[PDB]
Amino acid sequence: VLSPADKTNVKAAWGKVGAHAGEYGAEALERMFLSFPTTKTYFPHFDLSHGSAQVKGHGKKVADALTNAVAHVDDMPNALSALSDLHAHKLRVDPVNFKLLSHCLLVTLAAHLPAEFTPAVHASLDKFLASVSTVLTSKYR
Amino acid sequence: VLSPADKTNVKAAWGKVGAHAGEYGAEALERMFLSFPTTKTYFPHFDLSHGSAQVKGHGKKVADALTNAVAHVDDMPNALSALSDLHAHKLRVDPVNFKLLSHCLLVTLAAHLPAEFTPAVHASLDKFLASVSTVLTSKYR
Amino acid sequence: VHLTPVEKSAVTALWGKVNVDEVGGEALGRLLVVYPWTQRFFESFGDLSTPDAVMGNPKVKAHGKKVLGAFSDGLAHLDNLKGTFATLSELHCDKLHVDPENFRLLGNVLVCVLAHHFGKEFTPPVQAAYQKVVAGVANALAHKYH
Amino acid sequence: VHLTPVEKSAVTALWGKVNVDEVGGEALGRLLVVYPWTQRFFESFGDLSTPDAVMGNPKVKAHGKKVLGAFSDGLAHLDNLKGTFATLSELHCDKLHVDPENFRLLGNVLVCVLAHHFGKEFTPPVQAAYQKVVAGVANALAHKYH
Ligand code: HEM
Ligand code: HEM
Ligand code: HEM
Ligand code: HEM
Repeated sequence: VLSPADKTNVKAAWGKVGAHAGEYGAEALERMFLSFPTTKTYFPHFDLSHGSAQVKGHGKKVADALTNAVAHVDDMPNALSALSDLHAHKLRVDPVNFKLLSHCLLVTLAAHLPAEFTPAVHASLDKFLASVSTVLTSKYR
Repeated sequence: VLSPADKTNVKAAWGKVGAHAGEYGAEALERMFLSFPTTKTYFPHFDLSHGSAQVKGHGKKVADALTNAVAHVDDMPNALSALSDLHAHKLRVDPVNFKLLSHCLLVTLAAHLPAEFTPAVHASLDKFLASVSTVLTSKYR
Repeated sequence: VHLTPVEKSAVTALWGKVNVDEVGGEALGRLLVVYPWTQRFFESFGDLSTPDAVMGNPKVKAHGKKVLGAFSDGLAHLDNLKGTFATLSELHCDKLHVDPENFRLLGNVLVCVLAHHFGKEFTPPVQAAYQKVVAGVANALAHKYH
Repeated sequence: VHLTPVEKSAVTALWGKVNVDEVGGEALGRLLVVYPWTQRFFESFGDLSTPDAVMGNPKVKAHGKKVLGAFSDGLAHLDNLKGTFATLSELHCDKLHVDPENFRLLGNVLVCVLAHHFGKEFTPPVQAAYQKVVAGVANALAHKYH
């Protein structure tokens, strides 16, 4: 469960990322596809090449979901409910894959936030992404 | 999140196990120690041999915690809070180990419940133990 | 991996009692029921809407029989699981892209199925021997990712 | 594992820029901060009560230097990671009983540390090359469990 300090750290990283969040979401997906090729199976209909408008658009969607979670950090289960249904019920996304994308999201923040990405903030971000992932795999039926 | 059917299935397996729960908790620990030797590192001060009164006593404790969770299934976070603190803060139990014990608990129920351990009940029990594990590793600071 | 003579004894003795036309289907079925995302790889199998449908699905039973056959092949070559599983590794990794965690999950479900079927006979030491085996098969099947 | 010439190029080029007296300590420190249970294996290291204490702890920095040395040894023998890591595998598996998932975690933290240090230079293709490497080292270090 996220602590007050974690919530503060996550909000601060969010603020520093600012309007780049969408671009960063796309970068994290690209890193995930190149680094963990098995994840590409979920996007057969996507052109996953660098510069793909589809990956760019999807990155913005991922980013928006994450900012919705930080904006309602005290009740992510509720805020992320519809997305949880989609990833588990319709997409059948393997739970292991959330760890892969969460790692790529951390790597992306690290490559873009020299001052922000301290060990403490790194730990807070990891907890937050783990929290988000827990909610998105909570709907397995 | 546990469904009404899952809660029903878990309660029914609990009922069938009955007064053997304590003995079964010990059996699950023994299976865990023999099958996944790395887990033994957490019990240096325990005699882990078959028939050990220490493993027997601890099995009863594990069983009691699990029955407390099923009896307060709608609010396990609260019911298991103290245990979460202990396993994470004091014991530093590696999260991977909860999956190992959960599997051994399932194996123990399967070896003792011919009629109960149907695929549906197996799925419900797995979800329940996963829920319990999620709570017990939620306190990582 | 390396099993001791006692573990090889525990494994071989129990395996001779397994019904090889049913245990595979039971394990595959439960894998699909307990870990729903695995159903993603079996879109052509038909009705998988309920536990009963999955377990009674003829294709699941038939496919499970093939999976069990592979475990039998591994039990027969415990000191060369990699060679034995090389072809299946290319299929599951290079072609299907199944995450290797699911190989561990199927092995554990098989262990649950064996425990269900043999009850008290599936003792803690016998389970330990089997865990070494399914860990070995999973590692062999994942070799292509390494 | 097998890296392509382009990936070996991506890896070697960046590694020559790494400060080998600092990156190991940064990775080990973060491993202890981000995944607290790992502190269980370092009871003798002293003050690990706060992130700052962990990062400034002289023993953590010194030990991290040893860990980095091992990664360097692996980068120098990418086609024989198993032989290179055989001795460390016995130590981490047979003697220390560290769960192998933590080998993957340390490798990923290292990747985060490299991304932090190199920023834009640590491109998606460069990261991919490094993931193959840390996955390889983790698998080699875990060989004794297989
Ligand atoms: C931090 C975790 C994740 C977040 C926040 C997230 C968020 C999103 C969002 C916002 C959408 C669009 C939903 C909609 O259109 O209604 C989506 C769709 C989707 N996601 Fe995720 N996701 C996450 C992890 C994953 C992972 C790990 C995979 C697979 C490896 C995945 C695969 C997909 C796929 C295949 C779609 C549908 C793509 C399409 O057909 O347009 N997601 N995700
Ligand atoms: C289903 C999950 C688990 C449950 C319900 C559970 C429950 C318990 C309970 C009830 C206690 C006694 C608490 C007290 O004395 O106040 C305990 C202690 C402990 N548990 Fe667990 N536990 C679980 C998983 C684990 C795992 C996976 C490990 C390690 C591999 C572990 C290691 C320990 C240790 C080392 C102690 C303290 C032993 C002692 O010094 O007496 N537990 N656990
Ligand atoms: C313990 C590991 C497993 C073993 C021993 C195993 C064994 C087998 C065997 C023997 C075949 C038939 C190959 C043929 O027809 O020549 C096969 C096919 C297949 N397996 Fe598995 N399998 C395992 C795990 C998995 C898992 C975990 C999944 C997915 C969740 C999976 C998905 C499939 C699919 C989709 C096919 C059909 C391939 C095709 O015919 O195109 N397998 N497997
Ligand atoms: C990527 C994998 C890792 C590598 C390459 C690695 C490398 C090393 C090296 C080179 C040493 C020094 C051995 C010597 O003094 O001769 C060592 C020792 C040690 N490692 Fe690691 N290590 C890794 C992961 C881990 C993890 C994840 C843990 C625990 C969370 C761990 C715990 C230790 C401990 C406790 C020692 C001290 C052993 C002793 O001096 O008795 N290591 N490691």
